[PDB]
Amino acid sequence: GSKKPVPIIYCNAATGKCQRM
Amino acid sequence: GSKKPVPIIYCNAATGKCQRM
Repeated sequence: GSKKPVPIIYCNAATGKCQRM
Repeated sequence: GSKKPVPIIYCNAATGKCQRM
């Protein structure tokens, strides 16, 4: 537990996109 | 069964973002 701004995120396997919004 | 360009997507509950890459 260090950072939890948004419960919903979009981080898929090693791809060109990974994080939350 | 109509369109499946990317196996990975990022569509969360009713939010300001939903789709695939």
